[PDB]
Amino acid sequence: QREILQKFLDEFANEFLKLKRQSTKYKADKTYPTTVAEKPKNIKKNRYKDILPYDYSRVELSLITSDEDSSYINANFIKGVYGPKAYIATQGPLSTTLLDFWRMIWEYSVLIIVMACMEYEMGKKKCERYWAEPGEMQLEFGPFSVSCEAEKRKSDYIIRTLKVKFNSETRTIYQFHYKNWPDHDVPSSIDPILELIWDVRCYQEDDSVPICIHCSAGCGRTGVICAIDYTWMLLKDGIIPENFSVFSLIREMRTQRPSLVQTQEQYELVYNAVLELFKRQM
Ligand SMILES: O=C(CCCN1C[C@@H](c2coc3cc(O)c(C(=O)O)cc23)NN1)Nc1cccc2ccccc12
Repeated sequence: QREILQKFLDEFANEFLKLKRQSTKYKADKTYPTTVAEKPKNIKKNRYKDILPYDYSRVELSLITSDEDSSYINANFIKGVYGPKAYIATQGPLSTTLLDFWRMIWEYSVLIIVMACMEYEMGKKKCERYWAEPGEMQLEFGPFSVSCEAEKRKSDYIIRTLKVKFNSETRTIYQFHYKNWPDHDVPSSIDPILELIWDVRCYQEDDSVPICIHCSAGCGRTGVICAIDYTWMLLKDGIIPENFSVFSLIREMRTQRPSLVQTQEQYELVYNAVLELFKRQM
């Protein structure tokens, strides 16, 4: 009646293939419409054509800074342990969505940005810079002034303290840019990911505002950090559901954004990562 001996420690392609399914039946049934993302006037706001935000969950921008700003951005709200608007899963912005990117951050009061990519990965472009680098002059993205004061550089990730001056108003955002990525079957490379989630949660915990989290397409590594962050936030309150499961968690998280964890490797890391968390703590 109170697992304070969290016995969860106890093939993987099979649980996952079940997630592959579901999201197949979801479409054949026209369950989660992505119509707003298919509008002819947004075709250039999506980094991939087959990765569209669900309407029902899409983040809608109201903050208008021009006679052209629409209410659109590839972004979805992921609920936390207590409710919705806990997480904001998004794609790396494009040259044409930076301003959209910053409006969102601003309109929702986001204080923490976790980017799980590298400008370039494997000789390829994955993200358009939206952040400011120290030493540089300010970088204007429409009416938003992005600056950088300092940045802690750890072994696997960087902490960028950014100063965003919209009008004459100034907010301080914290960018956690995660370069290297620790794959699955390397039970030791996971540690740093927890390093991050703990570090992140050291800046923002019991705060109304969401944590903007994005990788490139906003669904691969982005889901992992959320799923993991979510199980550990549960673990942090022992509120872990009795029948809790890494599968169950990804399932519904996969209800907010299409393919929130797109590879088995990612599915397994999410798993060995929850395991370590429980093994630990105690
Ligand atoms: O094999 C795959 C996935 C292949 C690739 N993906 C990844 C992607 C891809 C390749 O390298 C990447 C590097 C990145 O940094 C990101 C990214 O950040 O957004 C995405 C990719 N393009 N396709 N998976 C499957 C997923 C779900 C269901 C299936 C059912 C049958 C067979 C395969 C399935």
